[PDB]
Amino acid sequence: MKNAPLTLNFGSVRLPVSADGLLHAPTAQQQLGLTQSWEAALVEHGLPETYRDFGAGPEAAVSVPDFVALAFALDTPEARRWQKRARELLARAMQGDV
Amino acid sequence: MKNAPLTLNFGSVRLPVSADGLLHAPTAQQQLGLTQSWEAALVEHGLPETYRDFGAGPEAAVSVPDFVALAFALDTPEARRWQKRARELLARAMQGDV
Repeated sequence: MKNAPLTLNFGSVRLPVSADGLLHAPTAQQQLGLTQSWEAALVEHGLPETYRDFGAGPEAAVSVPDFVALAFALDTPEARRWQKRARELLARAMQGDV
Repeated sequence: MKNAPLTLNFGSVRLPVSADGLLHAPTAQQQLGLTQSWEAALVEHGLPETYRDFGAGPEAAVSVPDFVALAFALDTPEARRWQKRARELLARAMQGDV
């Protein structure tokens, strides 16, 4: 699971992805500064239990909308980077995308 | 000031803009659901007093970064649309911009 066969390559960040575009939830947890269990996160935030085969058989999965809704539910340092990124994209889309 | 000579055309929304890319702060207030004075907003949120000629002589101005930092400082309905938009752009930039 360290040589994922599909990745969403966003910055220097490289998240593993299912053929239908769900993210590898472990990796999501690293990028959002969670240390709680994925079962705990799912319960706390009203997220669906989903799994996808990321090349290592089924593992927990999170949709991109939901990864985002979490980044803005958390207050970790890491989730704040994600949030700041969301704000910068809004700024750039308003300057003409440039 | 209803036929602004430069507009940032974002959605159906059309904000007036200075030659150096500042937004018309009145219009910013409408779009962010403020009814307080622009002097009050400037004080409350730690914004600079700026003015630009938007075709009607100098009027208060707000930078795009600052319009954004406010949309995420407010909790109005309108500022929430702006925020939701910031989240959608993050989602799309992660799906490849598509």
